[PDB]
Amino acid sequence: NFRGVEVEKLATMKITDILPKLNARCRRRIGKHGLSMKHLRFVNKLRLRRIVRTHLRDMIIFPEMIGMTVSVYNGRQFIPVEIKPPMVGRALREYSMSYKIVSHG
Amino acid sequence: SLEAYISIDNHSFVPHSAGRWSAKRFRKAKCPVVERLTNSLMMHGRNSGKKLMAMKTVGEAFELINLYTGKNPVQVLVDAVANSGPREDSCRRQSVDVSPLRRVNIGIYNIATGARKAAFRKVRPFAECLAEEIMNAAAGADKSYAISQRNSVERIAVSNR
Amino acid sequence: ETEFCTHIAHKRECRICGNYNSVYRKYGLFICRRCFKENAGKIGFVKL
Amino acid sequence: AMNEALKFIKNSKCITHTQICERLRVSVALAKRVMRQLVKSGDFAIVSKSSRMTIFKNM
Amino acid sequence: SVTRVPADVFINSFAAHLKNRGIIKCPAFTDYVKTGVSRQYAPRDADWFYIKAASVIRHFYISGSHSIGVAGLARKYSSLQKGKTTPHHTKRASCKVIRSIVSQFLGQKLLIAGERGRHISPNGRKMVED
Amino acid sequence: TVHTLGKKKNSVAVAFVKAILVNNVPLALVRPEILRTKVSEPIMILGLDMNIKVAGGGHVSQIYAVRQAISRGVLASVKDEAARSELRAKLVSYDRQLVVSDPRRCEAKKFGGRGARARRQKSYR
Amino acid sequence: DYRDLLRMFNTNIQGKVVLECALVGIKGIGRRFANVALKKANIDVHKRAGELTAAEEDALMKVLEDPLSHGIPAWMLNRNNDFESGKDMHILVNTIASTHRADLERLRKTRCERGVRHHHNLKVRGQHTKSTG
Amino acid sequence: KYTIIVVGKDLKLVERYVKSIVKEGRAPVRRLTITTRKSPCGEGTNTWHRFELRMYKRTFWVTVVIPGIQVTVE
RNA sequence: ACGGAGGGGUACACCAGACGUGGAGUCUGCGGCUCAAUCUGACCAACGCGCGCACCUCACCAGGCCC
RNA sequence: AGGUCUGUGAUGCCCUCCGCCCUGGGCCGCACGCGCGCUACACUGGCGGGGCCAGCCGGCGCCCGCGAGGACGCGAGCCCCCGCCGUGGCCGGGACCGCGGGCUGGAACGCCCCCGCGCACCAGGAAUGUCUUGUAGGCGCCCGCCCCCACCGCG
Ligand SMILES: [K+]
Ligand SMILES: [K+]
Ligand SMILES: [K+]
Ligand SMILES: [K+]
Ligand SMILES: [K+]
Ligand SMILES: [K+]
Ligand SMILES: [Mg+2]
Repeated sequence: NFRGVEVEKLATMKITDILPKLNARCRRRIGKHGLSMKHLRFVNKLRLRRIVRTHLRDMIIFPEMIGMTVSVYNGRQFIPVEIKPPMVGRALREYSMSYKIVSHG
Repeated sequence: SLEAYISIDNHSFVPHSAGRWSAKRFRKAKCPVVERLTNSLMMHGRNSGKKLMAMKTVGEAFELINLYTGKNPVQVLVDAVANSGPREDSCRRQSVDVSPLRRVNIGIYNIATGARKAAFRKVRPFAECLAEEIMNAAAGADKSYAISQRNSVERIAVSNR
Repeated sequence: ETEFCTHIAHKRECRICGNYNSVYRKYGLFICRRCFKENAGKIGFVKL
Repeated sequence: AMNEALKFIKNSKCITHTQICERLRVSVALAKRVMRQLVKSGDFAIVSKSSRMTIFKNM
Repeated sequence: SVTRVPADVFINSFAAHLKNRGIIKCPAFTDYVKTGVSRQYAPRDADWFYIKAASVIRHFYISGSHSIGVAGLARKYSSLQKGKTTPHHTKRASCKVIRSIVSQFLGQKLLIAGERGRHISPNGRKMVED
Repeated sequence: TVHTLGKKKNSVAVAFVKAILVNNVPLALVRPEILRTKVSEPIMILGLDMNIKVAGGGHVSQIYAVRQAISRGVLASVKDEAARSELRAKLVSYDRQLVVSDPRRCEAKKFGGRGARARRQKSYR
Repeated sequence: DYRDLLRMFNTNIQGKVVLECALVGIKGIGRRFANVALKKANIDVHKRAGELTAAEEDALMKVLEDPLSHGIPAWMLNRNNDFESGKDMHILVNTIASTHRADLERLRKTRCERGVRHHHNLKVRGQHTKSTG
Repeated sequence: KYTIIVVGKDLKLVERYVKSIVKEGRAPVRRLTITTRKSPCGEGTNTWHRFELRMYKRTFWVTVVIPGIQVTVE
């Protein structure tokens, strides 16, 4: 369960209703104008909602897009990323690694 | 440790002097003796410099000797400086004898060292270690660190004659 | 056709050669350390 | 063992906080329980300082 | 006068007098506050606000002619910040405590505003002199 | 109207003397107190009014510059008489530093080490 | 008159140490939080440890389970804006294990870079790791 | 009134001009310093060049042409 | 040029000492290992060296414009 | 036949047409062995409050904010003094990690502050380096590269 509200009362009340919540990176980046090439990301994602291969790693995820599958570039390939409730408040670059973990040898 | 190398009359009201005592070979023979001890005291490495604090350290070790021996602290200091310091050394090691200025040097050094080693990692303060060191060297007691060091040096000198 | 140099960044270079690396900006010189050795005679700097 | 303090401690012609600490476990009780012997002045001060204090027996 | 007396006497003898006559008396934020970003704990003597303000006014008296300012007072009470595995560096103290002090000292006519900064007014200058 | 100087490492003590304040603070209260006997040596080894302004340097250097300004100002009111040339010899026969300044100064750091003479650790493997 | 143990919050406080620095024995208390919890509830912060009455313990416990009510601020707290209740909690008991472990299991379900790096028992905070541990 | 600022990097010429302006009727020296490695690459013992440009200024208050001097009235 | 050849000088190279490093954690460089790439130079006189790598720098990888 | 053609419109001869630009990633990835350093192992110390002094040259006033830092305008640390702790890996030591609040910037993965968490380390084997007066050592301060940022180098 999200901070104090259940999924119905932040994903239906207001898109910015969560800002009194999530951390200072979120308030800073949203008290700043989002670049005009990721609004198109939402009028391609939320629009035609009824799998997207994307290329913007730094993009704050906010609740209205929940339960989606995306494929984010990490430099060599697109990696699928699912959307569970706790993903809200984070960026997309934390969910696809650009390095394979070392092993023995 | 002779009268010609222990300077009595040159002292001041506190040992601080700002003197260039080591610009010539034998100049420090006219350096006051309590100031020489003060200079040896601030020789741990984390305490290099910090002379203002060492002057207090020695200053409050003269109100302990006056309260135990009941005599003049400077006099007991002269006695300790004289008693310590090897008279014979070893340098195919053959025996040789030690000059006065080096006897004074090694004496002051070993008193400072004895207090330094006896105060580390202990509740007992370093000033009241200096009191023990000075009062026990001047007598001749085997508990003095300077006297045991002297005895070791003289034994090795004897075994190499 | 209309995307060429959209990225914004300082492209500070040496006033004499053109390199990007090791540029001195103190006092407003804006020349690199290799070119500063030989042009320093007339610019005015001298060793003392 | 307060009675020890009121007589056993009063048998040395000088005393220090560390000395009394090392005689019996008086770690910081030293500072408290010698000021009592100072207000009634069985001992007084001669050389004092924030870090060290030498106390000499009035008697 | 003020310059004569041992500086450590006047400060701690006027801070005890700071409890009389309803002078600057301490506000509530005094708890749970470090006097600086370099300190790692709060002061332990509970009269610390009193002594601090006694000190800051004795600081204002010595600069009789010209004006001090608040930011340049936090610089006066600076300390070095330790325990970081890097070499230690100095930090400016807290301007909120000092500004709180000087605000209440501008009352009771002990200080007067200037072009830039506070100044020791004739009243309060007379008091410290007496 | 007597004007006199005193110098230590970077400290300069300017003394004005008329028939004893240090930076407006009374001399008896010069804060470094275990060295209080040093700033009073010429008095208690040998009044009038003197005014001292000392700037630059550190605590000990400032003390040692006033120790020279004070003793040099009480030598510019006696003149042309045997006292002028004898009190000087009495002052030096205790400490010549009382009359003549100490020339020593900081030496410059040279590249390749933290200090003027200390270099950096050398390794071979 | 004193005791030589306060087996409180399941932690054995020794006594004979100063109570200021005695409270730091409890994992969750610091010297900061302790010096803001004693004076806020009228308790002498430094005389001893084992001379604290029963009523004084009651006052300390009543200010331990609710800091905001007695005026201890949010910025002086440790569970700020938690990811379980959106509230400024105060986790001052040996049951800090559950929340710290939940912050791991959430990562384990979410599969984040932080969680995947924490699994392998590696540095996680940007530090270099070529140095041969 | 009138002000003349004069600035120059060679003390001799500056002094000549300053002398011969008094034939007709704080500003201290500040040093531009640059320290740079002597090598073009970074191989060898690390040695350093210390370059220095010293300037001089005078400010004449009022109520010869030399190439290298700078004068502004303001 | 060299000599476990002789002779004559000399330097904090030694003597008398001081302060260290090598052991702990940690910053940085190097080798190895890994990797789509982890760009490359140097082995007393290489290894906080080639003046501070989010982009740029940029030499390297996955793609994609234009002459 | 140290280094440097990768600092240049210095440059021969080979080879590429590997030029210029945009988005994202790497150069920082880690079982491990080495070089230069930083911080310690405490009482000649740690902490709380006060006092006061530099040089390379150099802005700070007023409100908010625990702080970090913001909106709005104009021309030194050591050390000293007073207390506290009391030989207990303790109030030594501060790595690692968990929430928060900020700054830079198109963008944190960069840096700062707050509460909490409290590693290893008890003076270091075989070896090994530097240094003779304002010198060793201790203490801090400034500039350079620099959107941000020193455990670095020049002072
Ligand atoms: K020079
Ligand atoms: K006890
Ligand atoms: K106690
Ligand atoms: K090199
Ligand atoms: K190097
Ligand atoms: K070249
Ligand atoms: Mg790049």
